[PDB]
Amino acid sequence: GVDYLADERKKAGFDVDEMKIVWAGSRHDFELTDRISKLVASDPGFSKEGRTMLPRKELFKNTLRKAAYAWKRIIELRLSQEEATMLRRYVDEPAFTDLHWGMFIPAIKGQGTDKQQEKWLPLAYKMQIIGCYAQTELGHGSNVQGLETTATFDPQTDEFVIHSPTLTSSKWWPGGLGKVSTHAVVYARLITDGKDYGVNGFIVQLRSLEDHKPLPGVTVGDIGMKFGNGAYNSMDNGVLSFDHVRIPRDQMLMRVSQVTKEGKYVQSDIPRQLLYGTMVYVRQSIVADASLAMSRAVCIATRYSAVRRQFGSQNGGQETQVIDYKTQQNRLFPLLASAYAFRFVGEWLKWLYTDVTQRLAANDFSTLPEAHACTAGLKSLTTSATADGIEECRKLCGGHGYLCSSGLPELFAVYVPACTYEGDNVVLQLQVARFLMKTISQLGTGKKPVGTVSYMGRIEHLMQCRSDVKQAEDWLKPSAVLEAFEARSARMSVACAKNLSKFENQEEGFAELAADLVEAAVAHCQLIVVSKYIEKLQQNIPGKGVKQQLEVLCGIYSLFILHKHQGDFLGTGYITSKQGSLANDQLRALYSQLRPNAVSLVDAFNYTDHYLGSILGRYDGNVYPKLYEAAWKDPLNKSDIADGFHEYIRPLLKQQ
Amino acid sequence: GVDYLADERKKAGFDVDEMKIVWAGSRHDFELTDRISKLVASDPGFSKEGRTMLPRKELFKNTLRKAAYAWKRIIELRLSQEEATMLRRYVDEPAFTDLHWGMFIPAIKGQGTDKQQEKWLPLAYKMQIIGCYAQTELGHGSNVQGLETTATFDPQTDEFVIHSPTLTSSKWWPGGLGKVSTHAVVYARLITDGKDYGVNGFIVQLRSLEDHKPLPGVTVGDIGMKFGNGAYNSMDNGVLSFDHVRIPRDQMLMRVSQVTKEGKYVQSDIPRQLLYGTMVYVRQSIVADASLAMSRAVCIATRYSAVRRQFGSQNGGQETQVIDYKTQQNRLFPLLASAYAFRFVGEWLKWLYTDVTQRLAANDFSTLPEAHACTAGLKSLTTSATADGIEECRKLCGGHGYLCSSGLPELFAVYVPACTYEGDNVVLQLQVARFLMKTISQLGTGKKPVGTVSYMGRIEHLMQCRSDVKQAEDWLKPSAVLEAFEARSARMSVACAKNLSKFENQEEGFAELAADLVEAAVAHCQLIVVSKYIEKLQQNIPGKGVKQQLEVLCGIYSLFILHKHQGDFLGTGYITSKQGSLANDQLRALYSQLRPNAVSLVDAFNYTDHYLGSILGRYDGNVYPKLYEAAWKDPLNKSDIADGFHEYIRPLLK
Ligand SMILES: Cc1cc2nc3c(=O)[nH]c(=O)nc-3n(C[C@H](O)[C@H](O)[C@H](O)COP(=O)(O)OP(=O)(O)OC[C@H]3O[C@@H](n4cnc5c(N)ncnc54)[C@H](O)[C@@H]3O)c2cc1C
Ligand SMILES: Cc1cc2nc3c(=O)[nH]c(=O)nc-3n(C[C@H](O)[C@H](O)[C@H](O)COP(=O)(O)OP(=O)(O)OC[C@H]3O[C@@H](n4cnc5c(N)ncnc54)[C@H](O)[C@@H]3O)c2cc1C
Repeated sequence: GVDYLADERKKAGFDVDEMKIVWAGSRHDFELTDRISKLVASDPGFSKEGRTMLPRKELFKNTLRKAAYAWKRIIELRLSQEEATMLRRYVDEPAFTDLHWGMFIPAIKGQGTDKQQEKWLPLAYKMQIIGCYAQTELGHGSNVQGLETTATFDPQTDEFVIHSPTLTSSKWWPGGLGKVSTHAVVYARLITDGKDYGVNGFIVQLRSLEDHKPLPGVTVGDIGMKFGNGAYNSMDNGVLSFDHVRIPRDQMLMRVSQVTKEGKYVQSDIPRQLLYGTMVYVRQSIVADASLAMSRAVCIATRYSAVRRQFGSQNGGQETQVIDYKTQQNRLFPLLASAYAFRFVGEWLKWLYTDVTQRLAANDFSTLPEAHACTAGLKSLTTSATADGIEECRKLCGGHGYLCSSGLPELFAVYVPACTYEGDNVVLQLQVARFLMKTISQLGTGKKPVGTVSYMGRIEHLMQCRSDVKQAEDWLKPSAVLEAFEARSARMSVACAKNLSKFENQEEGFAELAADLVEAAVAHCQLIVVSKYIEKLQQNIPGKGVKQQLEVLCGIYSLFILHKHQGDFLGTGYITSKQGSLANDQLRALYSQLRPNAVSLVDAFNYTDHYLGSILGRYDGNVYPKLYEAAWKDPLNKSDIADGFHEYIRPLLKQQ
Repeated sequence: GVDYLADERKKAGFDVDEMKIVWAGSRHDFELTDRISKLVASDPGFSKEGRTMLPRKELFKNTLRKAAYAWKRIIELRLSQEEATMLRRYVDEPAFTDLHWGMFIPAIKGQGTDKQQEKWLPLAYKMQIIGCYAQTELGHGSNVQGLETTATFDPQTDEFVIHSPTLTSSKWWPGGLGKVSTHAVVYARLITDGKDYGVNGFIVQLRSLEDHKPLPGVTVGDIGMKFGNGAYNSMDNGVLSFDHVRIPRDQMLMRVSQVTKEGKYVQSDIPRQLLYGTMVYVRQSIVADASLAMSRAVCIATRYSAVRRQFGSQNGGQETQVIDYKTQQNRLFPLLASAYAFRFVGEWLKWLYTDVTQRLAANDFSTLPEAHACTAGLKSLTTSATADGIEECRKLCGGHGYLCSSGLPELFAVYVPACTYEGDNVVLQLQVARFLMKTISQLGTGKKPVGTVSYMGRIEHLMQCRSDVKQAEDWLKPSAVLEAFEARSARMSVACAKNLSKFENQEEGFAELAADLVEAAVAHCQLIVVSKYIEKLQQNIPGKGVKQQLEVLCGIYSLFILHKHQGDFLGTGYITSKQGSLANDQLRALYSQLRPNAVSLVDAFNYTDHYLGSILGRYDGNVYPKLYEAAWKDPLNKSDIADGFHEYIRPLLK
């Protein structure tokens, strides 16, 4: 087996082994990714062969099998929980285990009392119970405060009654609930003392532990097929309705709020703000996965673009690899750039998480709004860019990209729910907006802004500066780009606050000015990404030519963005046409330098073929023969005559 | 029997029946769509229940049966060609019949001598053969001049020998090829008399008519599974490979090029320019289909946005329909304006086809390079926007949009190939760019330009003019928007062209400025759309409030694009910030007007629930109970214990 990309690899002008380390985040991280990776990859029992053609029932049985087998490797190899996270990542199949570890345990941890965690967590850690997280209902997803499921305390019996008063209050979506889960944390409105104390979490057992039949009064099942072959279809997303299901009182999560023997709401010390610590963690984790999906898609389109030649024969010559084209470059390299950018904004959130929970331990709350907005904005930004980027990578692969065996169709189907869970992307950006608008109106009060909105403390200036770019290369110097993003955002937010303040009723004004508020929120998020990329570049970072390439990636991301939203900077006045053109010319230059390195830079993600499952992105570039061999395995190819043909088509050929 | 959307219907400020007419295109068009669609929709044999969950063997079987049942009704009802195309559209199921009618017949027709169309077309017209169109190879899609499949004439035997020299010469993608077609038009390099004469089409029998087994030399099958549940997996896209298959001399389509007994090449002396069939008609068709897909998505998402409520309870009241939100509006309404806009260009394209086939049949080839780019650029534009709006429409439906049974996942998976077949979108827009660059660099002559580039007969003016919008409503006036877009296109092209003349060789320069060129191409295309819209509004349009509703959508479309590409209006100097904002304020106002009509505007597409196959988009707005009943039909709900459980999960628990 030759490496048909050995020539593209040679052309690299940096140390891939160190790039690997940068992508991974640390030597520890890389060591762990690499060993768990290859260990998932070279094990018969984790094969994805055939997965896309299974009917839902065998797909699902097959998920269960892999789910069990993986648990068994976690045990037999004494992997830590960190390691087990990795192991499941590389198995690469949505399944209940994702929610049990991913949401059910974190909910108990964050919201159960000391006692509650002692009781429920050992069970969940050994999977003597399997739990999911039931919040969304038919009729409520984003608006959590409006859920209809009720939990009504019963003083006569020391139980809550969980009830679904209506069809639409039915739970709908929660993964692992359809078929697998034995228990759920069920969010419902607490009704006690004939008053509504709002939404809380209840640990409700859904099925008998002996035979897995649903308990009395509980109705549970799966909701239906979702988008794509395989994808989330291996996940049992559930509908769940309750008919006065009775639960003991100490099954309410009582960390923050509790209910006495007699009813009556009570509140502990231990601040409800403690929970904002878990926002940051989850959002971080989701931004991390954005860099993961973007990197997988970019890795396939890139390798495919180096191998795919089309046009540009010159006399008898080989045709031009499509990656040599500047239009292929203009759609592809910003996505590459984005994977490294979102990778780094990912690390910066790791830090932001440590900072917030350092402050949470001093009962320091001055930093929380900013932390919340910063994470909402970043989750939104990165999950759109990524969803849009994977469709773009498919398109960049031309017709072959439409084939399941290319890897991109699944990767898009699986990825896209990111845009709606743990916050609708657009709904999160109106939150970002409100906070910027808030941050602007507190200036009058003399309240000086911090973290990621510390730039808004310098508006007088940002309102009136002009870029001073004289040559394309100046767009390379960080202070030029950073200021350019700061100005844009300040100006856009200012323009919103001015526009907004003409409304007597502020709620009216948020409604009417929503589209622009979002446009402002986007600009701010973009600024966070760029400014963190620049911050990253001031770290050391070993390995020959590594930093240098990462600078190239920086420029591309921020200048791609600058061109896309070019009106934003020309509006306000911050840059002139010539200057916009100079940025355009420098992005063009940057594409030409990235070119030799694209394949090496996606080689840096260190993915196996098993994990990638793309014939178009095979490491060795042996694409076409693989696609040919692959077609000869579709069900239709079992014979030269399709079932149906003699019955329906033959008669008509001859007429009958 | 209750319509949850009546309160929205009653808010209409226009005659829906007459908007229906407009959408369809004429009372004749309308009476025809309406009768054939109810026909399909109300016939159990065209049901789509359960499709999406079928394994592939069974989905294919069921395709073959629908196809045959379709042919049986076309015949029993004495349907014409136009009605038959209609019927096949409302069956809503990609199938071989679509290449046979859509590409095999029109290629013979187009590229064959009269003598040849006389022996083949009757055969294909009664479906006594089943043809597909085999151009694309593993290694060559866009680049038709580099297909590797060869066609060597054997003088010693009066035959061409069609051969697949290499694995990557394998024919790959043609639908109807993989299992059903008995013949193909196979495109191959003509090797004759020792010289290579480029691509040509050859009628080749793929399979024994008596028993359907492949003929000696031929290798065919399906290529595998494609994006999305159902969608195109009901189509057998093929791979076909040849070991020197033999074929009579009269199976080369000998209309434009001929080959004589003794070998050797003669040309008909009948201008290969006649192939507007090959372009304007087909691209016309893809553009029409873009409006068709955009309108389905926008229809599901408008209805769903008027049913779904979330937030906005003030004192324990009802939550706000999401359709009242400015962000929903700004994501949804330009999509709705686009369907109407792309619908109207599509009309204008019929005109162009009739104008071009009048001219071609006559003696005038001059209008032709314009007709070519114009249509290329529109295929590109409308398909890109449509594939985007469909994904955007799914996002508009929130979590519920992720379910197959919202209708949207399929609609996206089956539409999106449009961006790649008959011309890759960016490749197509690189061609508009050449034509524009050509149109400039020719101006210094004398011979002023025409059609969709006559605006470049006035570059001098548009190189210097500047907007005089003094308030928001000014952007309503047709002259301001047109001039806004002509100024924009003219400037971008001039800038590209100026930038390019700086190169020693034009090819290197073209390679290098490619993104700026495409960017300029898209601008030229937006102008076309916008200006055909304006012209549409010069027409008699009957019915109360129809024309105003259309004016509103027209503004929406132009100003949404205006805001999105505001850099291009601002940077060239055309407008000032204030004017820019004024454009943004007017767009708001427009959303607010469109609001009460949004649901009636999509009612005017007149789609049945059967066609639309979306619970979220049900005419009657009864969404949630219907989702809930759908869930129970999934095979996982066939019992309470999943297969898998006791074998794998029970021991893990205990
Ligand atoms: C694959 C998948 C897995 C999931 N798994 C789980 C799970 O395990 N547990 C669980 O509890 N849930 C789960 N969910 C539910 C999910 O977490 C989200 O809560 C759900 O997708 C929220 O979407 P929605 O339908 O309510 O969007 P909506 O909020 O109803 O939004 C609908 C549309 O209206 C717009 N809109 C809504 N509000 C506003 C506003 N105020 N202003 C402007 N526009 C607005 C939105 O932008 C969107 O366009 C899952 C969902 C999916 C898709
Ligand atoms: C569903 C489907 C059905 C099809 N059915 C048929 C059929 O029935 N019959 C048939 O003959 N064919 C068929 N095809 C083939 C199809 O019509 C196209 O011709 C083919 O998909 C063209 O794309 P490609 O794969 O050649 O992309 P390529 O041209 O290889 O492009 C790959 C990438 O390279 C880029 N690129 C290529 N050239 C340039 C350039 N010069 N400048 C800048 N960028 C460039 C493209 O933009 C794209 O990003 C079908 C394809 C699909 C997806």
